[PDB]
Formats: sequence, C-alpha cells, structure tokens
Amino acid sequence: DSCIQFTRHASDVLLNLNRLRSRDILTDVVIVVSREQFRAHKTVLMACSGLFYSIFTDQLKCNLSVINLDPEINPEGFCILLDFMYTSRLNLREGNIMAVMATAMYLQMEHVVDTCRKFIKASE
Amino acid sequence: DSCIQFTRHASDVLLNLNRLRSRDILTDVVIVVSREQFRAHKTVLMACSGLFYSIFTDQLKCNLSVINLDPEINPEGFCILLDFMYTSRLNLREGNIMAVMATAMYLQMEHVVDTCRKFIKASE
Amino acid sequence: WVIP
Amino acid sequence: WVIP
Ligand SMILES: O=C1Cc2cc(Nc3ncncc3Cl)ccc2N1
Ligand SMILES: O=C1Cc2cc(Nc3ncncc3Cl)ccc2N1
Ligand SMILES: [Cl-]
Ligand SMILES: [Cl-]
Repeated sequence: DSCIQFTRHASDVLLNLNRLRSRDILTDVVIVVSREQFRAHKTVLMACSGLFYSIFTDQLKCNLSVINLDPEINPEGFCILLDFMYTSRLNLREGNIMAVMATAMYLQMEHVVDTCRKFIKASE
Repeated sequence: DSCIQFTRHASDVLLNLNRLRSRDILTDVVIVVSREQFRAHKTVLMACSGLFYSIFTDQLKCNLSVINLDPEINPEGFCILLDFMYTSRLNLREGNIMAVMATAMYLQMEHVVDTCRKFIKASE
Repeated sequence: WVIP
Repeated sequence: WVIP
C-alpha cells in the first residue's frame, strides 16, 4: 500500500498497556506461581508467550480468570518475564539467568530463551 | 537498571494483537459507527486513543460491550484509524484526509492529528 | 512518521 | 538485543 508509519507507535502502545497493568486497569486474569499472584491482560500474555497463546485459545480455558503454573516455576523468574512482556526490558543477571531461561522455555518465549543460551555460553 | 532490551518486542506484540483482531480472538467490544460495526480489544483502543481511555476507565462504561460513536463520524475514517492502532500504518490519502483528521480529533489521537495538519498544509 |  |  501507500501507508505512512509512526515509528514510535508500537512502543507507545506497549508503554500504555504497562501503565494499565500498573494501575490494575482492565486486567482479566491472575497467574498463580508457587502462591505468588500476578494480574495481567490475557491478550498481552498471548502476544508474548506460546504457552499463554495455546491456553487462552482453548475453548474452555479462555474463560478462566485464574491460571496456575507448574509448581517448578520460580515466581521471580515469572515476574522478570512478565515485566519483559510489558516493557521489552529483560532484567537478566548471573543470579537469575537459570530461573529466567527455565521459565522462558516453559512459557515458550523463544527470543528470551535465545539470549539466555548465549549469555550462559559466554560464561563457560 | 542493568536490563537488556529486545528491539523488535513492541512491534511483535502489536503484530500478534492485530492477528488476534483478524481472527476475532478475545475481542471484548463492538464500536458502532453509522451502523458499521468494528470488533476490537478495549485495552488496545485505550492505549491508542484519549477518548477510549476516558470511556473504558469510567466505572459504568468500562462494562459495556457496545460503544456508539457520534453520528458525524465516518466509518471509513474510523476503519483507517483502527487499522493504524493495530499496525502503526496510516492509509492517508487526498480522498480521506479530512475524514481521518476529524475522526483522529474526536478519538484524541494527537500524532495522527499532527501528520494530517502537516499533509493538509503542504497542499495549500 | 516515515515511508515504511 | 541491545543495551537500552
Ligand atoms: O516465542 C513465542 C512468542 C509467541 C507468541 C504467540 N502469539 C501469537 N502468535 C500468533 N498469533 C497471535 C498470537 Cl497472540 C505464539 C507463539 C509464540 N512463541
Ligand atoms: O493522543 C493520545 C493517545 C492516548 C492514549 C491514552 N492512553 C493511556 N494513557 C495513559 N495511561 C494509559 C493509557 Cl491506556 C491516553 C491519552 C491519549 N492521547
Ligand atoms: Cl520472546
Ligand atoms: Cl496517535
């Protein structure tokens, strides 16, 4: 087509979605991790994670307001990944990289799994 | 902080939100324009428009599944703007610029209003 | 704004 | 990935 494009549009949308998350506006699901609860928007989770995409396209699970993650999932790893979903920023540190990569593999967040593999390979 | 950032994350999120819109997945509102109906996600509309932000933060209107726009709003202008919200791409043409700018002023989409004003000024 |  |  002959469209024009606003370079900062996608980033401004994500920033606003994160402001809604901060203020708990229109959040429609609770993610339960080892008795730690995280409120979020189903559409943002689906847009970021192959696991959430599969969960919320399921005709029965699409209607659930609570999702319980596998007990092996670390709440801090999940929190770091949820923040990444809403900001594009990943707080990757020596002390959390193993939990973050394990959580990203479970959530099916391929780009995160890729940078974790590379950061681990550089330290060996 | 010491975060790393994935450059394409915001764009990939918006692309996935638009794929959900295309497939009518988790859309939670109908926008009615001069008897033309558009299905969308409330959070994306709020993230893009000062008008939708104000509507869906209202304690009564936040729960509505149908929103009727002012009858002066042109359905094509709305359609072009809805596409822009979900893609960052604006189909601005000589034949639609007046309807698009009027719709963007009503929806409170300041960056769109800005490029319409500039494109109009260049033709005078 | 840009030409994509 | 970049340093923001
Ligand atoms: O690594 C990843 C990130 C990711 C996101 C999603 N999401 C969607 N895919 C396609 N259409 C709509 C949506 Cl919402 C699916 C798989 C994966 N895998
Ligand atoms: O031009 C514009 C675009 C736009 C978007 C919004 N959205 C939000 N603002 C702040 N926190 C959350 C959200 Cl969702 C408000 C005003 C305007 N004005
Ligand atoms: Cl990812
Ligand atoms: Cl705008």
